[PDB]
This record gives sequence, structure tokens and C-alpha cells, in this order.
Amino acid sequence: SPQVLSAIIFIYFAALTPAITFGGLLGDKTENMIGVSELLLSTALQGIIFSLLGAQPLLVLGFSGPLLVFEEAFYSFCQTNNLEYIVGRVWIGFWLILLVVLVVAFEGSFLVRFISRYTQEIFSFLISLIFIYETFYKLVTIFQDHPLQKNYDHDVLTTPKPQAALPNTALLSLVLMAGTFFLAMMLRKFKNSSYFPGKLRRIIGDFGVPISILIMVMVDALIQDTYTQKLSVPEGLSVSNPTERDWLIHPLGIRVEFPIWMMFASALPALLVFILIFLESQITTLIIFHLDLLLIIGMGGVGAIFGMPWLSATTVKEQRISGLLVAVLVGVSILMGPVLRHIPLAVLFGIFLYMGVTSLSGIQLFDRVLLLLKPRKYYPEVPYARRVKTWRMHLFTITQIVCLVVLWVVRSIKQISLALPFILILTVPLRRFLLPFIFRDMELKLLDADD
Amino acid sequence: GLVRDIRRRYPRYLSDITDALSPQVLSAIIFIYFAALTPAITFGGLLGDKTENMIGVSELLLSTALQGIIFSLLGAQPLLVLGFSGPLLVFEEAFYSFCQTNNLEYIVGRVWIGFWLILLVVLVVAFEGSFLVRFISRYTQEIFSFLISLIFIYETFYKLVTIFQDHPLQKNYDHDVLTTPKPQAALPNTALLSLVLMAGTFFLAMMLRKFKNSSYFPGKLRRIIGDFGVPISILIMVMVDALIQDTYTQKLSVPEGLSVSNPTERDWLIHPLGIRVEFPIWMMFASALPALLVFILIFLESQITTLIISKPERKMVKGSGFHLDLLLIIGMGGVGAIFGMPWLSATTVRTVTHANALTVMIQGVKEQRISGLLVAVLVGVSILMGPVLRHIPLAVLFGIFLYMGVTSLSGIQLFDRVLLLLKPRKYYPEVPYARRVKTWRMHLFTITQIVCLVVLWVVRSIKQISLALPFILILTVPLRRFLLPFIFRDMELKLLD
Repeated sequence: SPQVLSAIIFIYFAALTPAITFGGLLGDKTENMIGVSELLLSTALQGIIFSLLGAQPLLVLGFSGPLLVFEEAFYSFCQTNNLEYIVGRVWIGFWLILLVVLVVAFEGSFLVRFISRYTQEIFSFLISLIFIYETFYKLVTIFQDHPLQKNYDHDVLTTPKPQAALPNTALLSLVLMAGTFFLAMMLRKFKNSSYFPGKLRRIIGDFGVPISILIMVMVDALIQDTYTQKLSVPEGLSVSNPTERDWLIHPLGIRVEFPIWMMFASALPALLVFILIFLESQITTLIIFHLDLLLIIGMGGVGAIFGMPWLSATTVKEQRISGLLVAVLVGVSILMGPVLRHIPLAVLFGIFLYMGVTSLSGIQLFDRVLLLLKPRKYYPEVPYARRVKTWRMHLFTITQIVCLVVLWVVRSIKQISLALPFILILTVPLRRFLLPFIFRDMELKLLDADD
Repeated sequence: GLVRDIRRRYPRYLSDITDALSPQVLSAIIFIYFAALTPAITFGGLLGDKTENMIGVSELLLSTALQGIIFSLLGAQPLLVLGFSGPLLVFEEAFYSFCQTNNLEYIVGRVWIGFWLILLVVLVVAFEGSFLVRFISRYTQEIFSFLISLIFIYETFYKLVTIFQDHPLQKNYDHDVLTTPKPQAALPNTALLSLVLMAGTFFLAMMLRKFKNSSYFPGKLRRIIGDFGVPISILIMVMVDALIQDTYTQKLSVPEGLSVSNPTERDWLIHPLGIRVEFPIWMMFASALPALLVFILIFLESQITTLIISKPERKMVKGSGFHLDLLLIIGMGGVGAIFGMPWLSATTVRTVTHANALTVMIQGVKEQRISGLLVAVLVGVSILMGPVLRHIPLAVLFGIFLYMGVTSLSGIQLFDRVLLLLKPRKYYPEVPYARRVKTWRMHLFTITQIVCLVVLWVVRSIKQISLALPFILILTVPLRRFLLPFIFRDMELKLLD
């Protein structure tokens, strides 16, 4: 039916873009062991298995930025001491498996009733903050990679990697930073701005991100006489750097034997993986049980058998086939490697920055953050601050920003890391106990009263 | 009938001095100075190239400084700013080409043209020069304003094309080029930094414009930040290229000549009968025709410029005169031509934005005489700021060029009507009668505007002398205004202007 045909391409584009940009980040955060092809492969098998067995097959199991934070944090930690990044994460998946059985006998969803607006918005806010900083962190590296000078080198070989600083890349990327980004919100504004006959506007407005990936690549295609850092994608049914990773991975390691004391020391990073997906799992279910949640946990460790990163829940009879059609097209997407390798890495980051910006506008916590600099004579009439004195909201925001500041510090230090969720989960009792000690319940029922 | 303008503005002349004490006036000086100096630097260098240094940048600069100062004192509309324009260069290009072909001294023939211009303006002023000005309608003004804005943006954007062609991207080693005269060959890492510079200024200027219009930050200091926005945006990014010293970027250059640049060609006393050619008598009598063509260009541009500025939609209704300023632009222009300076005109880009500076949201607009005086004073002093100004790149002042075009575009009803063409029929203007009874005819009415623009879009891009466009403005729109009733009725037409 035409309704299905229009819908399937729409959702396929919705799942197509995040996988590409997420892998490029991992392709950069990891040396080359984790890239795009495997992630494009994982979501293909992920779609079919959840569609067959799932309480809500219309849901989508995508990837999340918060998930990506853990792997890079582990990757930095795995670089602090001599360890195998892929092999170590494989052992983590084994630990997750035994956690599933512990929840199989008795559910552990009691923490769902203990989630709060003060908790879920304070978590998403810093995620967007990490997104913009990482993009800004690259241009600093790019500047150091290609310091500005006068053409002085001749014919530097760059097929594996640019071996020397060369012109016309440090500032071409900067244009690629803005050109992709500047075209983004205007399409977003176009969708939110009268133009083409009603539906005639939103048809392309809903595909603004999918359509704003070709304009600069065509410009990139139009510019072949200048090098751009592009995707390092292997051929079909191949692992990026097969000399470094394979489809089958030996748990004791491929090149170096894994340390003996690390098989049973992987429990700690394993529970954190469960925590981060668990909190995100309920957010996507708020649009409207245990079996659906627990299955996601089990299939998460399934990927670690082949050394594969896990996925996460995302937004939204023929419900079964809807997940089937999207999954198979994702699998076929690996077959156009040569044509998708022409897209440079710079295009991804502008989109990646735009990802956090869109999520930033959807957070009500930021809405009162800007009110701090707003004078107290033009505040919007929202029925949560009209009955409360002005200085009270600012005190509450102070309690919020300090949580962001300490979270900012913990991730920044390379020595003490991988504890970011650990310091985050303990904020809930502070909301449950410390916050009522300072603010009235009637006052509290307007600040973090989630709908 | 000119005494009417004299009697009108003179009482407020002594009051406009007090009106210039606002900090906004100080900012407004900063805006226009660079906004008016840079085209002169651009045109003067190009004009000096065309004239083979018989009229250099300084001669334009001296004309810019002196004419602006005196007009700011005695002009009935001090908010007007006078300078050179692109269409004028078209006449300049043809004149020496014709003169050199006929072995005529370009400067001597230029002086005789100025003699005619002073004669012509005297006759026109006495016999009600502004009588035909009252027949100029909004249908005319919107066309003229829109096309210049489109041309200005295109010409500015054309400069972007030149930079890419001048410095094509490549992977070939390039050695030093000195650039003493100018960079003789392409160098890498230099074209795109102009783009981010011009865009960054544009991005900063528009957001602070919203910021000034937004409720962020309380009261007066917020207004001052919005008032001083572009120079703040300029200076912060003037700091940006100062920080990066690893790559050459194209910057403004100042003629070292302080007393007078290109003085060897200039005579201390120019002789109307000839200097080294013995100007023939049958050229000084035929020089009326090129002067007449010059008169049409300067007259039309100046009159509509004042009309657009003095339109009732703006609060600028008090202290306006058309006869008085008419002789000032032309008589002094004739004086400059006799005294070896190029005649100037009033470009809508600089004049409208000047008033835009002294505009408050919509609240009253500020009227000053010193602001126009000081900017012209600084034009002559620009030789002193040469060094400091040597750090100013073209890219930063290229970005604002877009900004003035967009801001000048906001007040155009035609552009608003042009916008309505893409806008759906669900959204209505403040005049529903125009839209309701002409749901389809608005598009047809705009097409008539578009057709005039398209025709005028071609005339100035022809392979030959394009100086017929001022006539084209007279040919189409006034004739259109009388042929318009053949299509629609009086109540139908009147509501659109």
C-alpha cells in the first residue's frame, strides 16, 4: 500500500542517518577497530530479532550518544593501562548475561517509580553539552594537524593518513562545519514556517536532515582536486582492519594475552552498561513490560560475543513487518561502500552538533536557565513560576548547575573516569531526601513535576 | 520656490546640533564612515586604473570629504550622504575612451561638462525643479530600491567569485609573490577565511539585531549594545585576523599622499581653454550632451533617494527639502569637476542605511547635522588612520555589505509582496482589501513589478554603454502608471501604493 511505501522510506531515513554519524565518531574515537560498517550491520540483525519478539514492535532500537560516551570513556581507560579494547569489552558482555538471569527470577523495575524530571532532564542536558564540545575539540586537533603556514611541502603521500601538514584542509573543514550546520536549522525552520501548500512543506521538512547530506557532498564531489578526510569503510562482509579484528574473536585475545586479573574485574563496567540503558529505556515508553526490557539487555551482550557495541531504544498487524522492512534495508546498505566513502568526515560533525542543538531546545530545564539573564519584567506566563517567588527558581537552578559542573569535572579527568553514571545515580536520593529538606512539597510540585 | 526649503529647514538647523548628543549618533558615525569609505576605496582604485592615474583615489577622497562636509552644513536633508556610484563609473569609462580616441584631454572636457552642469541646475531650480518630483509614486520607488539591493548583493557576491578565481583551490606548491603591488599569484588557505569572516560579521550582526529586539538583558545598556553592534562585531573580528599572523589576507590600503595624491598630473591652476591640447571650441559646445546625460543620472538618483527617506511611513517628515539639496549636489559637483574632483551622487545603500542608524523601534528617527559632518571630516583624515586602517580586511567589510542589503530590503513592500507570492493564501496582510479582491491579481500585479525589474536587470549588464537605464526608469514606470488603469480600476490601484 502507498501508505506503507511512504512510511517505510521515512523511518528508514530516520534510522539511516544516526548510524552513519555515530560510526564516524567511533571511527575517530577508536583508531579503526570500531567504525560504521559493523554498526550498520548490527542494526540490521537488531531490527529483525526485536520485531519477531517484542511487546511494541513499532519501536525502534537505535543508538544513543550517552551510550557512545561509555565506550570512549572505556577506550580512554583502556589506554591508561595495557589492555585490549575489543577483548575487554567482550568479557563485559559475558558479565551482562548473568545479570539477566538475576532479573529473570525477580523484576528490578522498582527504580522506574523513582525516576524524576530533576533526574532525566539533568542527564540529557549534559549530553548535548558533550556533543558541542567534541565537535569543538576536533578543530583544535585539526589546527594542530594542519597548522597554518605557506605552501612549503611537495607531493605528500596521504593514502593511509596525511603524513604532513598540508594546505586547504584546516579551513575547508571549517566551512563544512557551518555549511552543513547552517543548512540544518533553516530546513528545521522551514518545517516550522508556512511555505509549500500545507503537506507540500512538511514532506521535505520532515526529510531536512536526510536531504541536507548531499548538497555539500556534491560540492565535495565537485572538489576532487582537494583532499578531505573521508570514511574508512572496508568492502562488503569484511571487518575494518581485518588484521586487527575478525568476525570471530578469541576471548583470550588475538595479539596479546588478556590479563588474568581482568576476567573477573569486568563486573563493575558491566553493571554501568545496564544502568545507562535501563534509564533510557523508560523515556521512550512515555509516549503512551519486563520481558521487553530484559530482552534488550540480553541481546546487548549478544553483540559482545563478536565484539560488537550495543544499541538503545529510540522513538517509534503490520507492526511486525514494519521492523522487518527497515532491518533488511539496513543490511543491504553495507553494499554501497565505494560510493559512501566519498563523503568526508567533516560532514558528519556538523550534523552531530546539530543533533545536540535540536535536543537542547526540547529541554524545559534550559528554558528557565535563559530566564536567569532575562530581566524580571518579561518572563513568560507558565503555570509553574507564577505562584512562586522569583528568587526561588534561581536557587533551584543553582542546585541544577552545580550537578552539571561536577559531572563536567569527572568526565574531564582521564585518571578517574568511567564513574560518570555512578555519580549520577546517587543524585536521585538527593532529590528524594535533600531537596524536600529545603523546598516545600507544594513548591516542588511545579519544578520537577513530570507529565 | 527654493526659498520654501530654506525657510523650512533653517529653524531646525540650530536645533539639530543639540539633537546630536545621543550616544547613538556616535555609533552612527562609525557605521557610515566605513560604509562610505570602502566603496570609494574600491571605486577610486578601479577609477584610477581606468583613468590611468589622472584622477586617483585621493581626488575621489577629496571630493568625498569636502562635498560631504559642506552639504552636511547647508543641506536641507543632512541625513543624505553623497559619494560616487557604479553607474557614474560607466560614464567615466566611456568619456576618456571617447576623449582619447578623439585626442581630447579628459580633465579639460570634464571641466567643461561641469560648466554645463552648473548652468543646467540653475535653470531647473528656478523653474520648479521638484514639480515633476511630486509625480513620482511608490510604484517607482520600490522598483529602484529593490534593484539596487539585488545589484549590491550580487556585486558584493561577485567579489566572492573574484577571490575564488584569483586564488583557485589546488594541491600545487606555491612560492612567495611579494604582493608589494598586489599578490601576483594564487596562495592557499586564504580564500575561505574571507568567507568565514564575512559570514561571521553577518551572523553576529543579525543576532544582535534580534538581541536588541529581544527581551534579553535589561533596559538602556541592552539598547546601547544593539546600537553599537556592527562596529563591535567588526572590531572583535578585526581582532580575529590580528591574532592569526601565519597567512596573508587582503586588507585595506591607504594612499600615502596626505597633501594630495597623484599631484603630478594635477595642475595648480587648471585652464579651461586647454593645458597641452588647446581644447577646440567645437568640443566645449558639444560637452552639453554628456553633461545632460550626467544630469539625468544624478538628478533621478538624488530625488528618489530623498523621496524614499522622506516617505510618510517614516517619522522623518520634519525638515525636508528637495530644491535646496538639488543645487548642492550638482553645483558643488560642477565645482569639483572644474577643480579636478569627480562629481558625486546619493546612493540608496549608504543614504537609507544612514537613516536606519538613527532609527528606533517603530519609534521616531533621529535627525543630526554633525554626524554627516564628522564622517566627511574623517574621510579627509583617513590618510592619518592609514596604519591602523591597514589592518582592516575586505572580508569583514564584505559581510556587512550583505547586512545593509538585507536590512534595506525589510522596508520594501514589494519585497513583502514578493514574499507573499510564496506565502500560502491562509495568511493575510494588514490590508485585506488588496489581497481579498485580488487573490490572483496580486501575483499578476507583482509580475508587472517583476517584468520591469527583469527588463532593468538586463539593461545594466549589456555588452555596451548601459547609461540608458535612467531613461528606462522614466520610460516604463511613468508610462506604466497611465497604462495601469487600462487593466484595473482606481480603487483597485490606489490601495497598493
